[PDB]
Parts: sequence; structure tokens; C-alpha cells
Amino acid sequence: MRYRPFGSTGVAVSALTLRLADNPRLRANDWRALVFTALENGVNSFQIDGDAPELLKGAGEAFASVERHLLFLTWRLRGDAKQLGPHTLDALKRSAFEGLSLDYLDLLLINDPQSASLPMAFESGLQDLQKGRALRGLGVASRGDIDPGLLANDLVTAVSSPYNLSSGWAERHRIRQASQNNFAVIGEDFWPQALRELADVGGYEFLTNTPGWSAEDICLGYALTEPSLATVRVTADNRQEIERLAAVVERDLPTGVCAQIEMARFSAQEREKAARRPKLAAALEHHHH
Amino acid sequence: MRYRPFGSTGVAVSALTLRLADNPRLRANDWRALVFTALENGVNSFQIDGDAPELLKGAGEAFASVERHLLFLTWRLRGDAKQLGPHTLDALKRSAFEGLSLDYLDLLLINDPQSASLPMAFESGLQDLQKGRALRGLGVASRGDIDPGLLANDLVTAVSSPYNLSSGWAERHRIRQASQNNFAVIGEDFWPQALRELADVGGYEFLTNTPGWSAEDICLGYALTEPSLATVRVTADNRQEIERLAAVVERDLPTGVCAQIEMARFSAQEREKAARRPKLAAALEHHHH
Amino acid sequence: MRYRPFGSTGVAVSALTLRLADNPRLRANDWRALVFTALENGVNSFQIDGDAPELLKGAGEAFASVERHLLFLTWRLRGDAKQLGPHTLDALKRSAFEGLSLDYLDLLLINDPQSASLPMAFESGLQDLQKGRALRGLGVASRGDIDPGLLANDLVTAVSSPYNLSSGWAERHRIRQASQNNFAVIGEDFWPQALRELADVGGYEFLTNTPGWSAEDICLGYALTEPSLATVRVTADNRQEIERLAAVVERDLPTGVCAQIEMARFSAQEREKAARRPKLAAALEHHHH
Amino acid sequence: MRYRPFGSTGVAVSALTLRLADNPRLRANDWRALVFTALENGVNSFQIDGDAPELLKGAGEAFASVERHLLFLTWRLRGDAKQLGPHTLDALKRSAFEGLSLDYLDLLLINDPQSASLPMAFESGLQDLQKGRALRGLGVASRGDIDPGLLANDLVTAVSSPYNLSSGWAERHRIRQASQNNFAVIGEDFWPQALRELADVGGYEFLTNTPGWSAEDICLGYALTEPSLATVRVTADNRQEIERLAAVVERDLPTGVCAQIEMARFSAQEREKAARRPKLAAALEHHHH
Repeated sequence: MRYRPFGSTGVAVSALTLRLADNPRLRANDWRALVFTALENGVNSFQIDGDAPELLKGAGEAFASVERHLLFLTWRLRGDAKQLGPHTLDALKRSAFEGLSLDYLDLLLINDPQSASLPMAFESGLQDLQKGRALRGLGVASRGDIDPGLLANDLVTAVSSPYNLSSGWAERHRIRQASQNNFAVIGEDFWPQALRELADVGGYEFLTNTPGWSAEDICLGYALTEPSLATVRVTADNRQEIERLAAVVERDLPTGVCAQIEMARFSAQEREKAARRPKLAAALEHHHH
Repeated sequence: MRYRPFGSTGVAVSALTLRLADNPRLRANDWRALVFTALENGVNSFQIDGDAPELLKGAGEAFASVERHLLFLTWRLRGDAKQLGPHTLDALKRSAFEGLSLDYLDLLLINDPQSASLPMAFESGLQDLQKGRALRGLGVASRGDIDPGLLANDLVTAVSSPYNLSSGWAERHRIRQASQNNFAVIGEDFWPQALRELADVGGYEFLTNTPGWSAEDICLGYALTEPSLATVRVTADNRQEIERLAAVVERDLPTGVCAQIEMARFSAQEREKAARRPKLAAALEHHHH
Repeated sequence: MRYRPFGSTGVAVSALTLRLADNPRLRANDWRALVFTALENGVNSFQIDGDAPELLKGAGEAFASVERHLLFLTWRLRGDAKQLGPHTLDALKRSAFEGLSLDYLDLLLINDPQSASLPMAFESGLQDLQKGRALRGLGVASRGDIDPGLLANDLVTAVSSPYNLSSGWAERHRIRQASQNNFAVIGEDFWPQALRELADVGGYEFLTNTPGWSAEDICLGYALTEPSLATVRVTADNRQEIERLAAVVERDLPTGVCAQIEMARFSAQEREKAARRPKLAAALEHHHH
Repeated sequence: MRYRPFGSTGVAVSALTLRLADNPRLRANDWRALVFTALENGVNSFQIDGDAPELLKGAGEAFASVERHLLFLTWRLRGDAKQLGPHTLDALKRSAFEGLSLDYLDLLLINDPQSASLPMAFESGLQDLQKGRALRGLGVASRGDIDPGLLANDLVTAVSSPYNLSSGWAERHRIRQASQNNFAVIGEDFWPQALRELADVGGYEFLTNTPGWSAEDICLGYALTEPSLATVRVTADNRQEIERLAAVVERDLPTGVCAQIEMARFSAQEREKAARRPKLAAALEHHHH
């Protein structure tokens, strides 16, 4: 395992971040063992994306097995950010601080409100948690452009964004600009469904025809080469998956794979212009006034 | 103006769809004048993205200035789709039906719920609207991969998705696969903030240095050549912007521009691997048991 | 080994043509050994490009070890083709016919005279050889564009031209147009010195860093995939090199190597405009009379 | 016009060199007029590539219209360089020196002998010319790789080599390496027949469809951006072509044209493997011993 600085927090994070999300088949000791396995593969960054009592119990017990400062703990808070408030923060206190037995969270990762501001009572509660050292930073998850007025908020220290080997320059520019402005960036969706379909049929078929590599491992290896990502979020629900993903961190992508990734970006298909409808255009032109 | 079939449900839609969104500057007469200009430039497809009374009043007057069957009217319903319920349908009746003075909507465009299903009471209410012809289709707006179980819902006839000249193959595959499966696709974000920033400095600087073309117009022309999009959503708050955008529909992109769009996709800035931290990895390995 | 049609002649040749070129350290035994190894690897096409007695002796012996009609034997005749004459025909009779113990040549491959015509006496000598059934065809070797009036000569059935994985479209167009116009095309210089230097430092370094492939074998494998070439000329001076080159005919290039070959074609270096010399230019413009 | 250092010689040459080649359809005053037009457009570098009495008379008269030391005059000596001898020197003295009325040549440009050495008597004669200050340098023209032992000869200060926008990296490496080793490099064949054909149909069609530019001028523009070339050789036979080519030296190629040039390098077409002939292969393998 390799380790990167998390933005300007001064905390080193493993190249992979393990997301823990509700799975009703899992009981508490499964969650504890999942985290134990991640720790044994050098993963110190965890993202809690669920709040079932068994998840909190097992995860909290595993986190307690190492000294707190060795871990980076993010709570993922979904829902319409514009509708968050004091009841949200009460729930966060029950789940994150009682459920996981934490004194502080490193990062609260919320949805992009698509606004320059947060609701007042929620932001005031966040400020309270920050001054109490119970919350060390706020992050914004987005699949588009986050309002710079929101990123300028003193609470906001991190962003989360998708990035994969078929991302274009808009997505790449978002992560690189955020990193150059000293935000920590968490990469998401290194292996999205659309790319799994492309890997089977078409220009990306090399992803399933490269000796010694799976398509998923190639997509992870590529995201791991991107300078602007502090860490790449992965989800794994058994030991074998954690071990394989962590193994990718120490491998080198073949240069021929890199060239095929670049080759594959080309796009040719164009459209002939669509039909004229002068009758329709004329009726619209002659609207009543 | 040119017109495209909207998915498998027949209707002709202008290659541009005009998004009408809350702007506290504009009163009802300004909204009416804006829709009038749109109509006069051949636009018959409008997406209402807001519920301010002045907006509903002016847009509804303007829509009534032509025969209803010439227009394709989409209501954009934001917010967490998992929290939609009967109150949502009440508010829709007041705003979209009474407020715009409509008997039916061509499309209700909701956020991706990131689930294969919608809340049951809301879905039951939508089924009621559909059986009465008050709602002709449901669309799902997403910046990721929509669950196929949701797309298989009989209500769902359309998807909306970002596409621009810096989009990669994941985004492109989503819209081509949707189209091939006979969904109507509305293109979004042809001119996102990230691309505006790239157009000023770097490999996309040609966007602001092409004789006879603005960067925005190049980005629109490119979107208009994508075969899978039924229509391209644009936001324009004055007559000049509407006229310029509609003029793009009839122009041909220079071949040197298309070549530069393809050459700009390349990306070569690839990390050196991060730090080992063997003390940290060992401490994590040696967690208590 | 695979066998291709040699242009429109109606005869077949091995995908490789072994060139035998003067080498002062080799004796007849050594030349015979080389030809034997090539025969044992399916090569039936040989190009004699030297006239040292030991070369003619050893090669003639080896050719006499199989039925003459199973071989395609090309004599390479260098020198200014505009200076060829009766002395040339006399020397050809000593070296090619008496020296190799041949009754006929499959091809006489001369330099491009950079003209539409051949010297009269030389051409009459070639017509005499063809009427005597001692010469089946004339070929023209060039590194530029051959005069089409020369190619229209009834004697000329074949051309020889460079092609390698760093060739561009002018080179490629020449060989494809010759093949489409029913000439046999012999590929030369699949592994020129300049590419051996590129293979060591720069964008072509992958040629020496591809698992299981040597740089020379990749360059031959690429030339073997060009559709316009009837055969690829190779030079080898030891058994083991002949066996490896022949083995490439049955191998498949990795798709990642093909991608790197395409990626390597890009060139971005540009110079700034040079110095103005207004006084020098004014002096030149003010020339007398 | 712009002027570049001619390798490490210490002298400057115009960025274009005008080649004057034998043309039976021109008379002395036509040649004089071509040289005059070149001079009036800043060209001071001329290559004489023929020896017709009318060519020598007209070109010599035009060269005498300016101070000799302002011109760079190259005599192009074709023929098999391995056959050069005393006759060649006598002919050079009669044609280049007496026929052009010159006391010295700035450069003698011979064909690549394809050897590390020149014939002794010829080389001794060149040494006599140099000691007499009648010859300032020897250049070697090649379409392949010149033996480094020949380039190391103290006489040889320049090379001439093809370079166009469809050239590959082997050609480009040759010229950049020569320039880095302090040779003057003359660029040849900026506009070869093969490229004229590609410009008419195919991926290079943009060469004849670019507003404001001819195909020829784009090809010359690209060659003028190559850093390793001291000058680009052109052959023009009318006033207006000379003026347009000189004008290219002061123009900037559009970035869209540059992108298309890089686009066009791609080559996709491949060959399936040819026929097996197991009986022929077996017959060759069982050659007699």
C-alpha cells in the first residue's frame, strides 16, 4: 500500500478508501472483519455510507483496534443538502459519535447543494462541531461543477468526484483544479456500469483481453496514476476483493494498456442535420400576441 | 430550426429545448416575451425548471398563444426522488397544471433516485396521471448510470444526461445505449463551467481562437451533431442569446475544429507512485484482535 | 510460413524474402548453410545482392538442392540505371546465370532511373532474355515516386519500396497504389538504422520493452500486416536469426503494441520563425537590371 | 523572408532554397526571370540541378546581378557517387565554374555513395578545390541512413533529406540527429507526388479544402516549422508560385490544420495472414544434402 497527503489536512491516507455501506446480509462481526482485512492490507481511510446498527457496531469495534489518529474517517451524509438541519445533526451525533464510538470525524461528505450556501441552522451546527474539534472538515460530493462560493466556505476542505479511464477533460479539470487549490480530492466511480459494458463490446474490449489483468484492476490502476486524487473510493464485501484491490496499488500498468486507453478516446460518429418543418416553424412564428 | 423525433413516442421536438428557470429579475411579461422569441426562432420544446408565480404566469400565457399540440412541455421536478410523495403531486397540480394552464404535460423529468424503484404512493399517483393522459411520460435526469430496473418501469420514456465536446466514452455510451433502447434522450450541460475554464487556457484554447465562432457556439454545434440526442437543453435569458443559439442549428462546424476536439482528448500527466510508509502499514497490520 | 501471390504474375512467394549480400567473412559453406536454414523454415524467395565468388558458389549450390521451379530468385542490379548497357548484360550472364548456375531469373530488380524510359540497348537485351525465357520480369526499386510511364513498360511487373512501422502516408500510399495497379510490391527496410536508434530512446522505447518480443520482431510483424506487400525482404547472417524472423510470420502482434505504434506517430515540436535580415533582403531586391 | 544559420558553417541562408532544374522548354531569360523574382522575395540560396547551356547562361547572368558573397550557391551532382572521378571534376569545372561564371561554390551536393568512403581521386580533387577556396563544403543527399563514417569526413558539412507533413519518425529522426550533430540539413520533397494524390482524396482532403490556403502552401508551411532544417528546397517555374511560396515563410498555419495533420497519421487497415502451403513448405524442408 501507498499513502498520499489528504489535501492540506496533514493526514496521510492510503491510496484506497474503503466504503462501508448497508448490506442486510452482513452482521456486525462481518463488518468488523471487513475493516480488519482492510487494515491488514494497509487501508487506513474508511467512508461510512450507511447507518444500520450492525454496521456501526462492527465498524466501530474495528476502528477501536488501532490508535485513532492512524485512521481517516469520513461520514457520507446523503439527501438533499438544502433540506439538512438540526435534526440531521442530532442523527449524525447518534450514529457517528455514539454508534461508531468516535470522539471526532475527520470529514463529513455531503451532497452538492447546487448553491453557494448551506442552510443556516445546519451550517451553524457544523461550526459548533468544528469549534468543539468533533468535526475536522466538510467535503462536497458532486458530479458537476460546485459553486466556488461554497468551496470558499472555511468549513469545506475536500471534494469527491468521479474519475475513470473514460472520463474527459471537464471531469479531469475539476479534480486537478480542486487539488491545485489545496482541496483534498476523493475519486469515485473508477469502475462505473457504463465502463463495464464498454469493456465487453467495442473499443474498450482490450480491458477484458489483457494478459494478467482484469478489466476492473486496469480501471483501478489507471485511477491510481492520477496526480490530483488523494485516494480512490472502492467498495468490497469480502476478503478476496479487498486483497485484490489493494494488490493493484503495487502494480504497474503496461504501457500498451496506457496507449490503448488513449487510442480509445477517439469518437467519430456524427449526425446529418435533422428535418426541416417549415409548416411547424411557421405556425410557431405566427403565435397570437 | 430543425426538428427530431422524441424517442419512440412520435412527437417532433426542436433540436434546442429552452429551459425556463426562476430568475427574480424577470416578471410575467418578460417570461412571455422570452417564450415568444423562442417560438419565433422555431423552438417548440420548453422545460420549466422553477415555480415562481411570475414565471408560471408569463410562460403559461405564451404557451397558450399557439395550439397546445405544437408544443412539447417538460416539467423539471428536482429534489430527492426518494422523498417524493402525494404532497409532490398536489404541488404539481397547482404549479404545472393550474399555474401554466395545462391539461397535460408531455414529460415530467425527475432526479435519478439511485434505486430501481420510486416511492409507492408517488408512483401510484403518476400511474393515475398517465391513465388519464394528464402525463404522457416520465423522464429520469442523471449524471451517472441509472438502475436498469428503473428504466424498465413502464412510466419511463426519456432520460436526460450531460454531453459536451469534452465528454468521454462513459457519458457517450450512456446516451447511445439509451437511444438504441428507444428512450428519448435530452442532452444537458453542453457548456459546463469546467469547459468554459478550459476554453481560456490549455488544449481547448482553440475554442476561443476560431475565426467566425464563439466557444459556446462551437460547444453547441458539437452537441447538435451527436446522433443519440433528441434535443439539447439550453438556458437563455434574452433575445440575443436565443437568436445566436438557434442560428447554430444551421451552421456546419469546420473540419479543423472537429480535429482539434479529437486531439484535445489526449491526456499524458501520469503520477509517479506515492510513498510506502512502512511504520504506518505495520501499525495497521498489528491492530488489536 | 505463409505464401502470398506475387502481384498479378500468377505465382506465389513466401511472406519473407531472404537477401544474400556480400560479406567478406563468409565462405561458400556459410552461404549454403544460410539458404538451407531458410529453406527449412519455408522461405522460397531469395534476393541475391552481391557478386562475390563465394556467395555465388554457396548460393548456387543451395538453390540446386531443391527443384528450381519451387524458388523465386531475384537478382538485385544496382548502379545508375541510366548507364546500363551491353556490358551490364554480359556481367549479368557471368554472375547471375553462370555464377548461380541458373537458366532463368524470376525477377531482375534495378534502381529507379528517375525517367520514363530505360537505355535502348539494355532494354533490347532484356527483351532478348524474356523471349529466351531467361527472365520472367523486371522490377524497379525506389524510395520516391516512380515515373508511371516506366511502370507502364510491359517488362515491369514489380516494385520495391521501404515500409516500416514509422513510415508515413506518402510511403504507404505508394505501395498501396502499386498493389492496386496490379504490381507485385516487395517491402524493404522494415528495420532501418534510424528505427533501431528510436527503439532505444524516445517514444519508440516500447520496442525494446515488450515482454516476449524483440524490437526487430515487432518491426517485422508490423510490416507483415501491411496488405499491399507481397513479401518482406530481410537480411540475416546466422541460423537463429532466420528461425526467429520466420517464426514471426506465425505470431500475432499484441493489440497494445499496435496501439503504441499509432500513438508514437505524433510529433509536436515546432520551431519559432528565424531572423529577419532587412538589409540583406533589400540588397537582394535591388539586384542590377 | 527569414534567414537561418546553415548548420555550423557560420553563414546564413534564406528559409527557402530555389532549385533550378533542367527544363527543355525554357530559355536563358526565363531562368534569369525566375532567379530575379526569387531575389526580389528575399531568396539568396539557389541549387543548380542541371547543366543545359540556357540554364547556365540565364542563371549565371542573374547571379551576377548581386554581390556574389550575398548568395549561397549549391551545385547538385547526381550519378552514382562511387563512380565519380577526374572526369567529374573536369565537367564540374566547365559547367559550374565556367558556365555559371563562378569562382567558388558554397556547396557541392552529391548522392549518397552508400559507403563510408568516396573514390580516392575524386576526394583528392575536392580537397584541391577546398585548398583553392573554390569549394566551401560537401553535402550528401539521401533518402535513407548515411554511413556515419562518410559524415565524419571533414569535407562533409551538410545533408539533404526528404521531409513533409506525411513523413514518419524515421525520416524525422534522421534530420534532427544530423542537425544535433552540427550538420546543415536541407529539406527536400516537401510536396511529393504521393502527397499531391493523397491531398485529392482521403484523410488528407483537408489540404485542398482549407479556406485561405492551397495544399502546396500548407505543405511548405509545415516543413518551415521543423526545427532541424536550415532551408527548404522548392522548385517553382513561374513568378506567382515563387511569390506565394515566399509568402508562406511569413504566415502562421492554422491550429486546426496542425490538428488535422496529426489526425491524418493514423493507419488502420491490416492484412489477414496468407495461405498455408504445407506441401510446398515440406518440399523446401526436404532439400538435398
